[PDB]
Amino acid sequence: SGFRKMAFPSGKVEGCMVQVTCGTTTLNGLWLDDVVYCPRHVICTSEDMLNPNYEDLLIRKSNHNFLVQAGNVQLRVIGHSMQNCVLKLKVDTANPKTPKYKFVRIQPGQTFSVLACYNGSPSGVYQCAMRPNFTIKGSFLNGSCGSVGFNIDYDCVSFCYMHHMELPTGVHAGTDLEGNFYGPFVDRQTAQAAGTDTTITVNVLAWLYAAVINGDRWFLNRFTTTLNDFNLVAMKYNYEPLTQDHVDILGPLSAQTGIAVLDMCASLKELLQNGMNGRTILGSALLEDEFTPFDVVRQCSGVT
Amino acid sequence: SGFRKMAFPSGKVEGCMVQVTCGTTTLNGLWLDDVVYCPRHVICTSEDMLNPNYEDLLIRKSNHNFLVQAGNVQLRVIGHSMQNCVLKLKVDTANPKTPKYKFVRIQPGQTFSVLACYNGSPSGVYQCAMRPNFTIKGSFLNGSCGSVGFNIDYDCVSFCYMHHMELPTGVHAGTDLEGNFYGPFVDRQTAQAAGTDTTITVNVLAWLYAAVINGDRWFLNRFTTTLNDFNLVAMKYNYEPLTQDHVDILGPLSAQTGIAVLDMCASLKELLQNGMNGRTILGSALLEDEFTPFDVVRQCSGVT
Ligand SMILES: O=C(Nc1cccnc1)N(CCN1CCOCC1)c1cccc(Cl)c1
Ligand SMILES: O=C(Nc1cccnc1)N(CCN1CCOCC1)c1cccc(Cl)c1
Repeated sequence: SGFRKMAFPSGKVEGCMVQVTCGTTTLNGLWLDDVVYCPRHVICTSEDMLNPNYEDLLIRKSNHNFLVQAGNVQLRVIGHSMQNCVLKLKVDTANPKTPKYKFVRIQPGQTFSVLACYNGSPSGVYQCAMRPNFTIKGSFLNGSCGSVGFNIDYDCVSFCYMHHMELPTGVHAGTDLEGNFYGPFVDRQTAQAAGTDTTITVNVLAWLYAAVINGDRWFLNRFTTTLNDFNLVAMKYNYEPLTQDHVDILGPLSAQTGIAVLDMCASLKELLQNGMNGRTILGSALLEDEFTPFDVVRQCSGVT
Repeated sequence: SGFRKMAFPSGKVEGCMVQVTCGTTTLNGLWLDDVVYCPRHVICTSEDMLNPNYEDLLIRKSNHNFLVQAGNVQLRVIGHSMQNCVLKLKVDTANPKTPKYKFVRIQPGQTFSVLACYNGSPSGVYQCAMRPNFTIKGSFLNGSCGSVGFNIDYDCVSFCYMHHMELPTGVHAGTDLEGNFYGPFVDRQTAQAAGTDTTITVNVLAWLYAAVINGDRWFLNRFTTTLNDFNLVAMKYNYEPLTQDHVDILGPLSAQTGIAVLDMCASLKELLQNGMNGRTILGSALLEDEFTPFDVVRQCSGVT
């Protein structure tokens, strides 16, 4: 019992973190096999960020200009290339701690753990979600760029995020491990405003199922609704529309609890319309949307 | 920017987790040097939990009855002893992944990370606080016993908690690594009700300072208060009394923000008396108390 915002164990990713320095700029890199992945803005100074021509800036850099340090030992850079917004630094030594891994591009609404790092050293681990506006609400300071987001399936780490930027509104933007930004963001110090941060409806429902499994049941009501009726309410409250694909993914949670998905939608509809009335659900006074249906089943069943 | 419930990187602790089985009972153990630490109730069956005489149950156990497996390899048990509510299993091999470590007994209000495990395998990591009633609000299922709580200071892991029990109310109880329970709990399947779960005032203030550092400032008011006046309000709302020791510990946060501790107390007093009025602070609709002043400085400065 109990339900917590749980991150994956970070050990497998900690063994991959390195420090990358180019000139006066230092950030984090991810060392997998004989390649170190890092944000391409490591080649810039704060002044270059205004309107950088990365191809032109990169022409002035050689392998020996990229200083890669794993722990306290220096890695030898034997090649460098730019792929989208990341640099790939080929080193002469395969990371002996390279776990089984994949690079995945996640969809909005999906969750992942972040290992925040500074100077190639881990500071902490927390759970995030890719927002519907393609930002993440993280905890990152200057020097945290290159910190990664990931999921783990038994022994395989699926890397999904690399931190690049903080928007003037305090939310974060980054790329997948192929260097493509999530959303419309560009690696430039320019006016980039995020779109509507809508609530991830399917995740809120999964969290309401987690609440019922853990004894928090006050919000269950005598009502039901339809997808179309529920969606009229969801639009009004800036919630993502619920689809039959979302209902299907909630199937195992519905089966475990005996609460039909549309009945849970009617509970959610009343919570949106009436509020919490000073009450809490799983220690929260707001509807939590950064737990996927898979996260709920995983935590509630004890998957290792 | 951004402020998250952040756990320590768990790698150093993941290298210590082992599976301990005695008869039909399997739980987690912590392997440090040549000793495996685990809850003494590994020697019981669910039926024995009603009123166990651990010294008597232990007489029927020999070294070969404790099955210790680290990953997929078996450890040889060459000694066993009981210290309070934990068993210490001496093995013939020192854990090669033993980090620098200490065993500490924490005070209520202090926070720590938990590496939830099942069958000696890590499932996830989350941040907890030792509540003022000596329970923790964790996320633990059957099989999670022996999972540990810890803090890290650069390269030294300070272990502070070992999970033993879930109370009928869904909150958790456990011991320090010397096997002494936090609070009045006993390792028995008996009526054990937790006391008042009061709010950790000094932590709420530290979190309000984190909110100001991150731009959430709507709650700052034109008022001040005194320790005695603030404490009259804190008693009414089941908050822990604030002492001059708490004010002193908030000194660095007060200096960084220029907001006097007693002025922040007056903001907190108005928040307690008036509520949030449907507003949020650092993405929360309630006053968060599981961040210490040290956690705030650490996260806000990027300590690795
Ligand atoms: O957002 C950033 N950093 C940051 C700070 C807080 C939290 N998360 C990230 N930067 C700063 C990068 N510069 C490069 C030159 O040396 C100095 C650092 C940034 C600014 C604009 C576009 C991009 Cl892609 C990145
Ligand atoms: O609380 C417990 N487990 C648990 C479950 C969910 C979350 N956290 C912990 N147990 C069960 C232990 N028994 C021992 C025999 O084999 C079967 C398991 C327990 C019950 C009473 C006193 C103590 Cl110390 C422990």
